Amino acid sequence: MNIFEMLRIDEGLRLKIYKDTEGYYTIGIGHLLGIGHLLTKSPSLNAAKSELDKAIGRNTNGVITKDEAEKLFNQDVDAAVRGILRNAKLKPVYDSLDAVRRAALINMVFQMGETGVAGFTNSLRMLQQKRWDEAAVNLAKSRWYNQTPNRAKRVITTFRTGTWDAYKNL
Repeated sequence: MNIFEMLRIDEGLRLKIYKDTEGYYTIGIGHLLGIGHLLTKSPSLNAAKSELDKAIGRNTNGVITKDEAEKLFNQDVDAAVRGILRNAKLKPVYDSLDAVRRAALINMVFQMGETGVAGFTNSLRMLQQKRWDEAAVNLAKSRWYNQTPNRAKRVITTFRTGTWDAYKNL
């Protein structure tokens, strides 16, 4: 399996462009549209679907497919990797983590941004030392584990086992 199925379950693949509440167009897996020349609002549905169209290469009026949504995640997935690598706190940890454990990380990043993750200081210090079990335990004494227990459990199982067990049937 991969990170894409992972996040799909952990957040969700929306197939139809929905103009966020605050002011913003998302689609697929939280892939917003409009990020450009450092200005975040698309200025409409119509540039919304065009930017979207271009990405893809077809005339979706604001509707793509799951595969379509996938060739964007991985694109955002790499995009993220690019921010961590610039981040002195996460990078050293991320370097050492094996693929599965990387995804696990990347996963918290999609959910709370590099600072949030960068806040789990010793939990981080643990995964770098490869004291899985403890990192785990440590990760669950957070508001996070509490804010969202289910998603938290999965990610932490993934971090602790480095295997994909948690998603075995979703």
